[PDB]
Order: sequence, then structure tokens, then C-alpha cells
Amino acid sequence: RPGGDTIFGKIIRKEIPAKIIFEDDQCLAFHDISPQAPTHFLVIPKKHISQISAAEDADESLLGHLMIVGKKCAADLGLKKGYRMVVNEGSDGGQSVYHVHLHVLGGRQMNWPPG
Amino acid sequence: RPGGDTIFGKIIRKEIPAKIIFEDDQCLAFHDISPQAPTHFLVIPKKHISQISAAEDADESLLGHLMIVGKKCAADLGLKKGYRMVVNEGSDGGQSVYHVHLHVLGGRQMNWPPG
Ligand SMILES: Nc1ncnc2c1nc(Br)n2[C@@H]1O[C@H](COP(=O)(O)O)[C@@H](O)[C@H]1O
Ligand SMILES: Nc1ncnc2c1nc(Br)n2[C@@H]1O[C@H](COP(=O)(O)O)[C@@H](O)[C@H]1O
Repeated sequence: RPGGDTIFGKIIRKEIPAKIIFEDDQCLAFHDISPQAPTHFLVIPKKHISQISAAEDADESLLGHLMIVGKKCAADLGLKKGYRMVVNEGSDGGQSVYHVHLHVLGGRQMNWPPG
Repeated sequence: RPGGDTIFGKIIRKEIPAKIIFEDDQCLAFHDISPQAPTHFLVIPKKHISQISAAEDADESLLGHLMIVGKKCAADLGLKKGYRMVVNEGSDGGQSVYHVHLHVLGGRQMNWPPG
């Protein structure tokens, strides 16, 4: 089973449905099931990296790719006014799914602190 | 003037002081002046990219590098329990400084939504 064995791995293999917004050979983007902003989606790599602390130096381009796709999708969805990108790491970060993912939230004004 | 003409460009050129945690040929990391968590630092590229929406495809590795450094520094600072990485884009994102930067916050439990 490619893409790892998490909720996100099942989405990658198309075992469970998702609202796919973009997909390329390296990653996939889909809407969040519990949105915290009018537009709230996730960008995940097809390669299974459990968390950012486990990313290797060679994973550098793939991690930057998730942000370039997040930026392009946010443009497609009409987020002219901006957005906020978030990566949660571990317990204190609020990570509940152990497959690296990037949150892209917009459509409203984001506050500070970021949680 | 290299590193652009923002508060962050002055930090890069060493015109104004900062608590530097890490520096390499591509980026620099320093503590935030108004921390929102026990440990709160920024990772910025030396190359001037005003905002994530203005990042080009070739900037992919540099953007991923900021996260790899954020991950390594967070390890140095003892963030065993996790952290949250944030990039603010534009007005809705809460961007006040127009030089791409990554926030790394930890030391306490981060909440949801992220602002
Ligand atoms: N099947 C699914 N489709 C869309 N997003 C999902 C999902 N299952 C989960 Br869990 N989510 C989202 O995955 C996110 C988990 O992110 P953290 O691990 O950073 O909390 C949550 O925002 C949650 O709503
Ligand atoms: N001289 C400085 N040294 C440390 N951080 C700084 C700074 N000047 C500024 Br502005 N900051 C920080 O830069 C951040 C700006 O991030 P946003 O643009 O995403 O709000 C704030 O968290 C602020 O505290």
C-alpha cells in the first residue's frame, strides 16, 4: 500500500473519496472536511513522510513544492486578499494525522496568535 | 542593498541587531520580538521574495529549505513535544512585513483554529 497507511494514504490510493482540487505526480490537494475558514484545503505529498521532524534533507524540494501548489490553488480559488499556511507538528502542534500535510486557509481575516 | 528594503533586509545586512540562532548561505533564523509562544522564531531567506504569491517555481528548494532549517532549529531549542509552522500571506493572512518568512512556534499547546 503506497502513500502510507493513514487516512491520507487511503485518499491517495482513491480508496476513500475526496474533493480533489489539484493533483500532479508529486502531491495532491483537497478540501478539508472540517473547514476553519471559508476556503480551507490541504496539500499532501504522495510520498509518505510521517511528520516534518522526519523529513530528510533530500525532501527539501518536495516540501517547497507543497507551498508552490498551495499558492497556485489558492489563486485558483480566488484568494486575492491572502491566506495563511500551517503545518502542524506533533502533540503541541496539534497533529492528529501522521502524514505530512499543509493547511491553506483563507476567505476571512486570520487572527493572531495563530492558535 | 541586498536582502531587499524591509525590516528583515536590515537584519540580513546586520544593520539592526537580532538574536541569530542559525545562519547559512541561504537563510537566517532569529527569535521573534513579540513571541506568541514560549519559543517563537522566524526563518527568512536572504533572497528577497516579497510574499509567497510572488515565489517562482525555481524558488521551490529555497522554500523547502526554510522548513528543514525550522525543523533543525526547533530541535536545537528543545521542542520535543512539537510545534506549528506558519506563513502569512497578504492582508487576510496578517502579513505586515513584505519579505517571505516562516514562523515556528512551540513550547505550549497550540490551539485550533490557527487564528
Ligand atoms: N477524509 C478527510 N478529508 C478531508 N480532510 C480531512 C479528512 N480526514 C481528516 Br482527519 N481531515 C482533516 O485533516 C486535518 C488534520 O490536520 P492536523 O493533523 O494538522 O490536525 C483536520 O483539519 C481534518 O478536518
Ligand atoms: N526586528 C525584529 N526582530 C524580530 N522579529 C521582528 C522584528 N520586527 C518585526 Br515586525 N518582528 C516580527 O515580525 C513578525 C511579522 O510577521 P507577519 O508579517 O507574518 O505578521 C511579527 O511576529 C513581529 O513580532
